Amino acid sequence: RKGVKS
Amino acid sequence: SMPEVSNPSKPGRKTNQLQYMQNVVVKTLWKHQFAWPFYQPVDAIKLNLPDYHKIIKNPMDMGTIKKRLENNYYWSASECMQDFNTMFTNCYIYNKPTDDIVLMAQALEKIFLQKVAQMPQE
Repeated sequence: RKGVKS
Repeated sequence: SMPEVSNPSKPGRKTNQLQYMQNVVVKTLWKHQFAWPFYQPVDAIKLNLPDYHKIIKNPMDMGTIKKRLENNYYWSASECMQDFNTMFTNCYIYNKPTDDIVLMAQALEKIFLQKVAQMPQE
């Protein structure tokens, strides 16, 4: 549940 | 539990393999565009994860590994490998297989394994 990342 | 980076009773040194772990493996992974979630311990406050530290009881990150290498905390390169595998395993336990963080961990793990395979004999 850490979400969107680049 | 949270990980120490020094211990006066624990034998420590810097072998040619531990130098390789620092100067080749960690340094290569550090200069990767996907490394930034792993430079420091997972931050359950910034990420708002009330359960992270309930589920993950043996946290690990590359910043802790770097400090262990800088302190000559390890005796064997196998311990450094252990810490990397804890880091990756924790990520795969806590996150879902499609999440961005897992894809990033898998790319780093692929490079980790390639560099370890080319580690010289002691």
